[PDB]
Amino acid sequence: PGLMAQMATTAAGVAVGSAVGHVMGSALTGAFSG
Amino acid sequence: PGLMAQMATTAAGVAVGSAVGHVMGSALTGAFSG
Amino acid sequence: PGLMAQMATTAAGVAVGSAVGHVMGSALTGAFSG
Amino acid sequence: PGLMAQMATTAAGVAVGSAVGHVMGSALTGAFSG
Amino acid sequence: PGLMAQMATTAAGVAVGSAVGHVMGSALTGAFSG
Amino acid sequence: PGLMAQMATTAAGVAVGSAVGHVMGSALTGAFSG
Repeated sequence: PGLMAQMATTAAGVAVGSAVGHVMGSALTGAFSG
Repeated sequence: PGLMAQMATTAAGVAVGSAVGHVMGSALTGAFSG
Repeated sequence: PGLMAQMATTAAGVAVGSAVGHVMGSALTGAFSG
Repeated sequence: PGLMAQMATTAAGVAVGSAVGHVMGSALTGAFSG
Repeated sequence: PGLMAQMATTAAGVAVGSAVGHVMGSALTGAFSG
Repeated sequence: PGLMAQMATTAAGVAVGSAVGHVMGSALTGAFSG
């Protein structure tokens, strides 16, 4: 395989190119648990 | 295979190119659990 | 295969190019569970 | 005023949660010209 | 004013949570010209 | 004013949480010209 990817992404309180007065973010990730 | 991808994406409180007074975000991810 | 993708996407409280007074978002994802 | 926003947004070739073979996009913006 | 925002946003060839074979994007912005 | 923002944002060939085979992007910005 040219590219194999198993990705677990978590995003909270993300501002991209924005005019935001206040940002709050809480993120939790549990991945690849045996 | 040229590209194999197993992706689990979680987004909360995301502002993109926006004028937001206040942003709140809470995100949780559980992936690839055995 | 040129591109194989198994994607689980969750979005909550997303503002794109918007004028929003207040944004609330809660997202949870469970994927690829054995 | 609580929130005053003058926004000029341009989007071309945008794929959101989609399975697209090929995407082409050309965008131009002229804003707030004196 | 609590929040004053003059925003000029340009997006081309944007893929969000998508399985895309190929993405092409060309974006140009002219803003706040005197 | 609590927050004054004059923003000129340009995005091309942006992939967010996506499985993309190939991404091409060309972006140009001209802002705040006298």
